Amino acid sequence: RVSSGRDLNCVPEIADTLGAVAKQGFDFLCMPVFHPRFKREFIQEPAKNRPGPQTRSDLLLSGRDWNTLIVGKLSPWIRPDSKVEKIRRNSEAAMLQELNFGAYLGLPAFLLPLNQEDNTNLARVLTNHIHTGHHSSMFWMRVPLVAPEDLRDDIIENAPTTHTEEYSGEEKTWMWWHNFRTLCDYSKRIAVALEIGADLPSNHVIDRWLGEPIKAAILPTSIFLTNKKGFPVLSKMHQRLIFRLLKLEVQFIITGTNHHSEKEFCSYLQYLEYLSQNRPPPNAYELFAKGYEDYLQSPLQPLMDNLESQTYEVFEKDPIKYSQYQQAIYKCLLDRVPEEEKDTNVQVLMVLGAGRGPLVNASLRAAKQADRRIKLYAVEKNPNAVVTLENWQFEEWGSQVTVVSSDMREWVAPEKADIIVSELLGSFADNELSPECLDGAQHFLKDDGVSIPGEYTSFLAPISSSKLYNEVRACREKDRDPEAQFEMPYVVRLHNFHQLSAPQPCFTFSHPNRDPMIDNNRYCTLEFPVEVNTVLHGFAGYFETVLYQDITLSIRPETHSPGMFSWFPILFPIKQPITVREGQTICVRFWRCSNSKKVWYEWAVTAPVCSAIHNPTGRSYTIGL
Amino acid sequence: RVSSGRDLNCVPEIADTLGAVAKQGFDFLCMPVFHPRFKREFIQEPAKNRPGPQTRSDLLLSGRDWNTLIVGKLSPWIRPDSKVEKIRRNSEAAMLQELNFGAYLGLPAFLLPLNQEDNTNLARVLTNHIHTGHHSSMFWMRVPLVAPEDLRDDIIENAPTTHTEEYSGEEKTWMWWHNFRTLCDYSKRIAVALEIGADLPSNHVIDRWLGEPIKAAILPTSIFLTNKKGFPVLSKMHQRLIFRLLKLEVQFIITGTNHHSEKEFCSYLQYLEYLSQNRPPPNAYELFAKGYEDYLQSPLQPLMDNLESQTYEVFEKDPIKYSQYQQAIYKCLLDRVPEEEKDTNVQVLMVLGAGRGPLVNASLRAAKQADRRIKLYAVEKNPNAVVTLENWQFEEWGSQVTVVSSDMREWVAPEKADIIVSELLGSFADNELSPECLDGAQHFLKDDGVSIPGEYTSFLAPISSSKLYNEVRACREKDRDPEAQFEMPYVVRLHNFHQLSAPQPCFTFSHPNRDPMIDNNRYCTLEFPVEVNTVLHGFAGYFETVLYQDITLSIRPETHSPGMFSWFPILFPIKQPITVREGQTICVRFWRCSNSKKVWYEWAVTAPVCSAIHNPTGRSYTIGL
Amino acid sequence: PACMERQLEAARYRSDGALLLGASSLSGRCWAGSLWLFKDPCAAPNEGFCSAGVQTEAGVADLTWVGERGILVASDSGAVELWELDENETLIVSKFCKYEHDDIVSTVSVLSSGTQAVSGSKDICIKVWDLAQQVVLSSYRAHAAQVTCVAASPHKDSVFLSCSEDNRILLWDTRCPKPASQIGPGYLPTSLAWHPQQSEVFVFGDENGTVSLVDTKSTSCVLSSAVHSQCVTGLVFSPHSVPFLASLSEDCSLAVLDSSLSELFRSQAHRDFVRDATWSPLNHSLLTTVGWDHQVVHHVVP
Ligand SMILES: CCN1CCN(CC(=O)[C@@H]2Cc3ccccc3CN2)C(=O)c2ccc(C(=O)N3CCC4(CC3)CC(OC)C4)cc21
Ligand SMILES: CCN1CCN(CC(=O)[C@@H]2Cc3ccccc3CN2)C(=O)c2ccc(C(=O)N3CCC4(CC3)CC(OC)C4)cc21
Ligand SMILES: C[S@@+](CC[C@H](N)C(=O)[O-])C[C@H]1O[C@@H](n2cnc3c(N)ncnc32)[C@H](O)[C@@H]1O
Ligand SMILES: C[S@@+](CC[C@H](N)C(=O)[O-])C[C@H]1O[C@@H](n2cnc3c(N)ncnc32)[C@H](O)[C@@H]1O
Repeated sequence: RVSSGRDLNCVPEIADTLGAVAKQGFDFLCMPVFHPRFKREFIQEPAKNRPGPQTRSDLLLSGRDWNTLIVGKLSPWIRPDSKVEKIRRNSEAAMLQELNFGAYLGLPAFLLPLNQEDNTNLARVLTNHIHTGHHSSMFWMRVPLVAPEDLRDDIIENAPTTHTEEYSGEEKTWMWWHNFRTLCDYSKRIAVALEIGADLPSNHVIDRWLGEPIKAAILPTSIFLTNKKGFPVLSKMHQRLIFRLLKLEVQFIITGTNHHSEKEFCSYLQYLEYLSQNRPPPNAYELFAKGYEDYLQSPLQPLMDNLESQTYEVFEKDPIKYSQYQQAIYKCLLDRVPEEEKDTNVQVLMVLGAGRGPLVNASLRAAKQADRRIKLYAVEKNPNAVVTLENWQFEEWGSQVTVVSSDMREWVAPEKADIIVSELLGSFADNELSPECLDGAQHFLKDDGVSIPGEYTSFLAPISSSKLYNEVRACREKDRDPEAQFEMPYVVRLHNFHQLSAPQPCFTFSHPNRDPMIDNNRYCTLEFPVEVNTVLHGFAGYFETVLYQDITLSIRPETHSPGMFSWFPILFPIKQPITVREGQTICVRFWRCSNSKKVWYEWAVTAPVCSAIHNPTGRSYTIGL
Repeated sequence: RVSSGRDLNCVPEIADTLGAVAKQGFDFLCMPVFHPRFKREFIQEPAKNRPGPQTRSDLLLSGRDWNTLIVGKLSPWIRPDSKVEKIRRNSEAAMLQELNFGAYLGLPAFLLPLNQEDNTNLARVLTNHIHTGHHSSMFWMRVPLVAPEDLRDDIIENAPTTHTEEYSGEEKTWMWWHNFRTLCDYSKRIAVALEIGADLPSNHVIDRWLGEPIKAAILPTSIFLTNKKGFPVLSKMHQRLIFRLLKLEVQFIITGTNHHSEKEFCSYLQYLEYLSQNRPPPNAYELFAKGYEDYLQSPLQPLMDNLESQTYEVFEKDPIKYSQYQQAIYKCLLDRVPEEEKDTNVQVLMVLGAGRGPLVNASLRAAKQADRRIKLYAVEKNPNAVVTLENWQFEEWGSQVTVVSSDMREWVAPEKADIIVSELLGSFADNELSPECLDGAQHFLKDDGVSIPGEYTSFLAPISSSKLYNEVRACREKDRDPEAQFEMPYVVRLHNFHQLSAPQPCFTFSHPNRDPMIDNNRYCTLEFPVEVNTVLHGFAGYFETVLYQDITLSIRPETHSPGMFSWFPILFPIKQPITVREGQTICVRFWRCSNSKKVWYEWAVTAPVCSAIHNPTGRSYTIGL
Repeated sequence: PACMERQLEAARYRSDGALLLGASSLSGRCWAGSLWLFKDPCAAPNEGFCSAGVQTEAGVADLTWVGERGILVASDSGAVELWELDENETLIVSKFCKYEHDDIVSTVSVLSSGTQAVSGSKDICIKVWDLAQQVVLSSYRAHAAQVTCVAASPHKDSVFLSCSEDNRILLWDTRCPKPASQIGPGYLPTSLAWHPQQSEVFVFGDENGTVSLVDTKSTSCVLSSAVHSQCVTGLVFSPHSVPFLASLSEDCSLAVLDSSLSELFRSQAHRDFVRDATWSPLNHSLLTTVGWDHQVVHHVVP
């Protein structure tokens, strides 16, 4: 199920009303805490002294009901941005009152509107409330998709609306929210409650509001159509939007009156549940990735740390990578040895980075498939996993398999190799010293050896994301650069965002590099046509690969390999939002710097604005050789 | 139940053995990871090259079994502090090996011995392992209560033991552990596994090892007596120790062979369960406090923050404070008005700090008890709770009760007061501006008014505690003094510690202060006779009170009021451990400084050593007026 | 009928000399509504002397007479309900309660004839009712924020006004294919009332205490005065052939205004929001005011 609560403005009896909504099946309730029409003056007598009380007693519910069910509302009359000075001051006082009483009761979230452009005083009062005392209410800043001044029926005979093309005149609302949020400084306690009007905006805009921390979509009962049986249903496109939001695990709210008087009111929530049940099933990948959305993970040190056994185990359940490796080895073995020599020509692999044994088992499976005789090695740096390889080699593999316990770069091989099944690809396809490690391993690969992968590429796509930017922003630690959390790649299942453009190839590696001058340093200039007003909070990275002639692995969303959870994306942040205007071209540059000891990536935006060269000299994130 | 696992040194088959222990009822198993007698040389050939494997394969259990059941052991031969240089270097290498393989497998804890004084190289290797890679094994540093060289039977005809009084010769073991821990820098990943030998040491020492992060008591099967029915039982004092440890939620381990051959081995664990069932029941207080042990909580700001409704609710379930307040008011009312005027003399209370109404309800209950007519006010700063008071006053209380919404210090009272039931006592009985607030409230208390409480005292007791010191030490935050976590009081249910002496009165307040010169600044010199070698990690505070002539409230452990959870203790840390030698006298000083704006406490130790004046000028913790 | 709720909202004199008190409870445990009929309004608001009264489900924002025994009530809930006074003038009976709006109902008013109604709720939509057949004939979503007021045209059955918090003032007609008619960047308007005699004059009171007097077909701000230092909550002309205009604001102050907006009377009788006033259908020198200080102070005006 997906949460859903009734928005009210008429609660004569708090207990009776909450009981009725609970029977109807809602989970929570959005109610006013001070009466809506109760205008309280805080400045001048004799109205300054209306004897109390001020509102419903705290005790009408238990702390548990207050905290888990209710969601407060900021009274309609409060307008902290009205021009009248008196109303400005009264509204400041009233809004502080209402927010503090909400926090006292404990409400788990508070509903504030954005119904005009001038919201600066509102943002100020709200941030001053966020910075006073220790409280945990979260603020849902209700903001409609299409403004009221553009939803209205054309009935004013003397001032008709400007119907002509108004591109960003259709986006004024997202800008309202963007200004409010930027004033309040991306506070992780401000989140949106996207109203859904009867007529949606274009596709690009509804891609906009994702990536924006939408915490509840507010569906009025004025948008529900009537079906022939007499019950509400939503048009195909509204269903499309509702499915997007359902993916985003929002909490839907049914505001408005009952417009289907024939049937009781629960039918609406019944319809939401119906749609949630019928939504297209999550795929194999998403099933694994659930519990991982927008959760930043510091990448691995490939050569400085030893992978612990949980990690190997969990990445040995991947359903595609090992099938692909077996198929690639099968094809390469067939290619290298014809049918007739299938008994005289013995092919020697050398799995580099054998781990706990999965590549070597797959290699033996492929040798049996292709009816060819092989002599495997297994170079495995991690001495622990050398333990597991020794156990396999004694028990099952037999003399067929050798096991070496040393760095591929340093081991001195007995006899040269024909194929070398190696799997040292990272989230970003070259940020785990696969190039360096295999470049040090090719001195023992014959003049016509085959290296699997034979190539691998990386991909950038500039993403916008409030949730992920504020995630990186809350990734600060004591004892380091106050701004180095913005200079290192984060492995993350990018979920709540807005890819602003198409990924483009960033760094292409191929093996072996029999180029006379081995150089692993890369420079790349990329232009991503941005075609909607938005912000740019980082560049996400992916990768494709070419194990053998045609067998491929990839995490790049358009060609993603099926159910491959062995790799998540990567997130290269940038130190500040880059407000981008539609039609421009975001230009980014990477240098893949590496010296005798270390490796690192340096990224900058050189248009439409310029950002500091991030991570210069690897002061924030260098992969230790 | 209390955890308990078998310590083994003979596991021929890992799966069979773990199955057998699980059937016997144990929860976990402490086993060697590399074979005990398998001496591996890491220096010189040809022994440097014994072909693998090295140990049991990683795969004999699943990551879950490895992680939840097993606990590793550091091989007996490893002696990283032997004098032979070769053995020192071999042991360094072997210990690193074993610890890294333990972390790779995932073990949830690792057992290391302390069987001699010279443990410096061991501490170094272990800290270097704690600072390499990201792992979460925790290290149990097995250390016996009484050393082997003092447990031995007197059978050496030529070198008999020195039986005479050897006071700290009986404490050599705790010093072994203390030196190890201090070298490894109180790391929160080093914890003790207190062996229990057949003969315990004195009472003071077994008070010593508490406060020391004992994580598992190791009971050999050599200490279990035999009962007439033929089953093991433990003497009365051993049961006393075992009950102490059970309180401390340790994990008991049954090491050794079965010495009761008549019965199967499970009888021992059956006996531990029997004792745990029979242990004296936790009291009313401890029942509430459970889930709160050694958990530091930053105290409240009394006048700068508004208490949220959860807090009032949870502190309105206290079973004793409100009974005491009702009784005190009853007695004072009787005292102030005789029987005959019970109808003409009307007494006006003024509950200062009325909260959500509990004191005022108790005051009305007491007025009915004592058959006297009263006119309550209720000053309540928190405007929210003014809301709840208004609701009561309209609904139930009626015109009998007034409600004022203003600071006691600032309100202008209509008519003077006779009694003033006020409850502004903090954890430490004067660190919440009760003196200041009531001193500003006495200008409206008649020349013979009664203030409840009429007095309240604070109490210090110097505690030693590794767990709580390391707690304060891990209370660091970004964006402040790297050493201010050691300068502020923490409200905490002090559990795992060792009060080194008796609490002594620190600051005595009485009300009203009709002294001609009101001065709330306090200076106090205290001497706490310390009579056992130990460390001093802070001064804990408590308090007693005198509501009326004899009705009292107190959290001071020796006279603790029954089931009063409204107050926990307080913990005044000090910036460093103060190694104290027995017989000395710990001398501490408090100044209660306060200026026109703020309040704060400044604490220092002036003997046996001198510590920095902590919190000078309230740079770390000042209570805002 | 236990007790009239603390907060008075609307009061309307009936033609025969009776008073109609609207009173909702805006504070306390229960936010409920209650109407009240007084045949001796001087005795109000003491419930013991009420010839009639009844509860509702929620609060009464504004109410109106429909004929002589009807009652138009706008709940906080958002449903307009019609309470036919019983013929004895002793009981008040609900006729319909149609949940039509999507949020608080803030105004109601009866067209000139007395057969249809208009309401405006913070769901920006304004509606039109048929009281005889009891459904909505027209649901125009014209404004762009909450509708702050409405005033039906005393003389033309198809004309009503309605100001908003989006600074629009609309003169309406039920006939035209496009009914709205924007008839003035100033201060937000907060109350409307048609002139009772020269039927094409209407006055909008703004958020800053300035009563205006605008001509529909001219729209030159004719005559305005900052009589109040806070929002003008209501304006109600007098029954005198040359009528005066009553001006009650959030300041807790009432004044009477002439054709030159020259102050006649200023009463601070109320110690909180003055919420609406009415003139005596018997004694034209007698005015009744109801406020949130629960007082009903009778004024003798010059
Ligand atoms: C730390 C975040 N971090 C690092 C791992 N890398 C980076 C990487 O380079 C790995 C490195 C590696 C090491 C040994 C061997 C193969 C590989 C392959 N490339 C990740 O990308 C990564 C991927 C997924 C997850 C993750 O959250 N899960 C793993 C997959 C599931 C969800 C939970 C489904 C399954 O439940 C049965 C477990 C978490 C991931
Ligand atoms: C923050 C740690 N902090 C502060 C509270 N102060 C300081 C204090 O001055 C209070 C202040 C106060 C305020 C309003 C009104 C009365 C009082 C009385 N003096 C505590 O000392 C304190 C005490 C207990 C706890 C705590 O952990 N719990 C509360 C008691 C239980 C366990 C959980 C049993 C019950 O479960 C039904 C809940 C937690 C406690
Ligand atoms: C990314 S993991 C994956 C390896 C394995 N094929 C698998 O599927 O899990 C790569 C493994 O190669 C080993 N390795 C990493 N760098 C190496 C190097 N430079 N030389 C030899 N082995 C290395 C490490 O033990 C690591 O476990
Ligand atoms: C420690 S709480 C306990 C009060 C209440 N008697 C109870 O049992 O919970 C003290 C209360 O007094 C109020 N208070 C604190 N300081 C005050 C002051 N200086 N003047 C008036 N009221 C105060 C606060 O609202 C706070 O809720």
